Amino acid sequence: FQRCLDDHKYKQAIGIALETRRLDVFEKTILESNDVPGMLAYSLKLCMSLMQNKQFRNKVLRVLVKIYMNLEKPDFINVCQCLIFLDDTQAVSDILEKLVKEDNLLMAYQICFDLYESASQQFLSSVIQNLRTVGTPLKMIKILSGEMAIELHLQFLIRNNNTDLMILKNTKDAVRNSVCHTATVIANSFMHCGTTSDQFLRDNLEWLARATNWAKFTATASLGVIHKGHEKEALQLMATYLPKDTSPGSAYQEGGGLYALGLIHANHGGDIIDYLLNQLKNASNDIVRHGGSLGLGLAAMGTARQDVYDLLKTNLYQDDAVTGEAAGLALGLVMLGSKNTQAIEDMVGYAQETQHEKILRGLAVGIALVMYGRMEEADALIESLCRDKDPILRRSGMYTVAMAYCGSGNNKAIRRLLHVAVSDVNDDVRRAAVESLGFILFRTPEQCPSVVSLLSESYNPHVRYGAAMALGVCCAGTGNKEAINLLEPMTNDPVN
Amino acid sequence: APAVDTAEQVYISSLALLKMLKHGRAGVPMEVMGLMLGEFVDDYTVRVIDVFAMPQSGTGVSVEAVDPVFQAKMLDMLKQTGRPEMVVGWYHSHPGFGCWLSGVDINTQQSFEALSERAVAVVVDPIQSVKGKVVIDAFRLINANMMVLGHEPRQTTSNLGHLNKPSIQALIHGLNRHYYSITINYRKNELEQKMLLNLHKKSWMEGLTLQDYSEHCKHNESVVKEMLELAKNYNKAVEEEDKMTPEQLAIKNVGKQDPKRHLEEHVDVLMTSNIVQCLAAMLDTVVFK
Amino acid sequence: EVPKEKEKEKVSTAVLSITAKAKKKEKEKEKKEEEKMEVDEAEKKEEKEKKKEPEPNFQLLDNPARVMPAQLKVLSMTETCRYQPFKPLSIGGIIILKDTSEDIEELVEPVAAHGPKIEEEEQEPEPPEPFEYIDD
Amino acid sequence: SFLGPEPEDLEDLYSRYKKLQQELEFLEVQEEYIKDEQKNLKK
Amino acid sequence: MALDGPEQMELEEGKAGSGLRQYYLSKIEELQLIVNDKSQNLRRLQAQRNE
Repeated sequence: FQRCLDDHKYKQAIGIALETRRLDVFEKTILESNDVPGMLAYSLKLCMSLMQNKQFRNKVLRVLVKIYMNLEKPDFINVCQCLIFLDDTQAVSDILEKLVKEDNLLMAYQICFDLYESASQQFLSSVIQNLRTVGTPLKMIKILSGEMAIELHLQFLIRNNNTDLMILKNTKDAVRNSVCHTATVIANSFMHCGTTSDQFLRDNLEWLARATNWAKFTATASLGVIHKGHEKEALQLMATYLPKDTSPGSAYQEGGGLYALGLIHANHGGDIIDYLLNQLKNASNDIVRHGGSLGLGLAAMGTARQDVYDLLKTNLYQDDAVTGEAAGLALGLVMLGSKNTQAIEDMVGYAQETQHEKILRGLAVGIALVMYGRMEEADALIESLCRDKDPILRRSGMYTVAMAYCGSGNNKAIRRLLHVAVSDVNDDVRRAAVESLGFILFRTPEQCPSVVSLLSESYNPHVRYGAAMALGVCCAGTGNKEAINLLEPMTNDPVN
Repeated sequence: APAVDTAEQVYISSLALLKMLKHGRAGVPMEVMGLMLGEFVDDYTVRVIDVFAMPQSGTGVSVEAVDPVFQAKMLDMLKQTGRPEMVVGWYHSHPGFGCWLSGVDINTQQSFEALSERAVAVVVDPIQSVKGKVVIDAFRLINANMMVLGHEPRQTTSNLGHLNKPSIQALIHGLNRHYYSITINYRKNELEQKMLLNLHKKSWMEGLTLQDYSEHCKHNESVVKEMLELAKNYNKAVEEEDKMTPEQLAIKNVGKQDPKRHLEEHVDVLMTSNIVQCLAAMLDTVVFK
Repeated sequence: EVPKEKEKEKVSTAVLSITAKAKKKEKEKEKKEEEKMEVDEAEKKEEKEKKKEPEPNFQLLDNPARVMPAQLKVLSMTETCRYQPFKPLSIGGIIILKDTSEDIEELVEPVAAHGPKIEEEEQEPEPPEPFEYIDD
Repeated sequence: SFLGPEPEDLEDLYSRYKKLQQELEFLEVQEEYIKDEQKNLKK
Repeated sequence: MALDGPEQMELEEGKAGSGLRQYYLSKIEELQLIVNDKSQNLRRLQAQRNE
């Protein structure tokens, strides 16, 4: 180690440290302000990709922010990488304190914005409070809330009108009224996210009315995507579908509207949390409240507070079905981010206990959602859900491991899933193994098509479904040529 | 045409499904029916716990086939068991036809629909079946117009759906008019699964058992004698078989009725048979004394 | 592209071809001393545009990147350069000092909002827009 | 071997291969299970 | 690489420490052989199942 130091090779130094799995050797003396920018960031990345050892990765990240901060120039891209995994309040907090003295407010604003997007949502709510106590100047703190971030993007999307209207026109002109009209409304809405398209709404009012059942609820809900984060004309036009203004129409339309209201506010939801929370408590019934609770959860997403969860917990105990599915989903959305002991215990038993099918679906996905980056606790949950009488619970268990593990691969999680699927000809498990891969293998994004090439051959339509879903998630941001070709035969196969 | 309906997902229990197979095989070819007992849970799920039959008649799958006498009689007794169950619907079998309902059968489905609109007719096929996955379909049964308009997929939501063809275009058309295949899920678990697994505890005696030595000799003789006959073709087989085209090979080197397949098959029975008999005789000797 | 707009172009195309071909074919001139040929056939077709590529870009995989070393500048709140994710080397280029925004935080460059110190140098103005608050 | 650029080239090979090794651990786990899946195909 | 030969001592520049890299590669090289055997084996089972 002394001998590499003499040569001054930053690269050799880190490599010997990397193999030894020792902190002392790693701790810098070849980057104590010896060419400050660039070099730290490669090393963090390497510790993630190369290792599957949680202990080495966490120690190296923590110490590194604190020494780097001290150097002539801190560089933030590296500090964000340490922070998202650990979730430490300190890392961001120390970096901003130096920045206050030099009076370089902009430098700080830049970090806050990035943090919103990348880091775990619950961690983001806590820091806002924390900065006031630490004593950093409000302007940075505003950006860190993220209320500013969404709006700055919104400003661009709305004004430029980035999504073309033309694409939506072909879909509306071409397609008939059947199941097909319901479909169209969701299609245009999803493409034209973050910019207003009232033109579609008013014109094809008729189509919304024609639909019956849950499908009618779904059409009205799509309005909520189009009008995402706005509060100008967007709100006005949406108001009328909700009971808020004229023509609320049928019951399904009222609920798709309250849901669309929540979806627009989503995870900036604070003002909306009081309004929604109250409606759901008093009535604890109806289509209209089912859409509200759905909306309440999305708005609340991440701060992991006990209050909202507890009020929702009762609605499950009361066991009214319609609302039940929305409250079930919602537990998972608020706690999202990091482990919370009460959510894991009440949802496992309650989901297992009920034979109310939609309560069973809501509650089932919700157990997976609460985990993220807490690997080991999930190993327990998944086996128990798989053994049960309910088919749904088997698929939810996969989700549980996928999330807890997403952070770094391991051998453990893939191995667990894999044995169940081969052993038996059971469909529900067989899809589960293959599905689960994409989330965990995320670190080297090539790998998911490697495992899935053998699995896509399977004649079970289940496996074939599960192979496609997995490829989708892993490759999403950084693509692969191999992933594209695997999807083609699934499209071809005639099963639905 | 507009109406606000939901589809019924039929959750069939393991106990219930097996009884439906039992009844349907028995009825052959004459079509037979019965009522389904269950519970209505959630906002669409009708679950079939158990099934009983209404009488076997050549007037089967009819309103007539339905017996008021059976229904009352069972229900008083069921009160005592500590399960008086709801009539979730009715099952029938067609072993003269597929999943296409008969003309009487559509009226009969309707009468059940009046009593409880969460009523379905499940078609059970055991010799008009093309699949060993258990050819069963579910219908609520709604009018023709609903298909034509395209209303019928708006009502079904909360369905996946599926389409199979036991018997041609005529069946497909009948299916589309009805309500097509609405999803069947199964309520099953490992305890029920273990019951079905079984064969014989008698395996206990049998693993140890071996036969008279004269018999061991009969087997060995019969196989060696057999092997002589095929051997003469085998010579040709190894000398030639440049052909890889199955039809030409068959005529040329007696490729069909192949000496390789059969001679291998023969060495393998003889070896395994001798091993288990021999192995058991020796094991028993040491242990009993 | 909108169905109605293109429907106009097709219709126009078809009327000229059919009308001209109708007179041209029927006329008799070959036998005549005028000789412009008894038959003359008249076909006109349209073309549609294809995907545009102004000045080369480098395409690898499905493309989570796509660069060229020769630079142009583009404005903020006007990303019409519709980035692929994981290109840090193209956003801000390799760090700006040609602009008001001078990096004092080096090569941090997210593909989302980068606004470093605007007080180091001034090479151009910076209107504030209250528009994001309005939306809010 | 030296202090020279020879250990720089070796380093880059080393680095990339190490990342690969992890990839390969996963392929071993599948190889073991495929044996049981083949046995299962028969059923 | 090199057969033999010390290049500017163990102590002076610290040739041995950088030098250790070449030997760590002997391990990855040793692994490269099994990977090949492993590839064929996996394929034979896969081809077998696939048919």
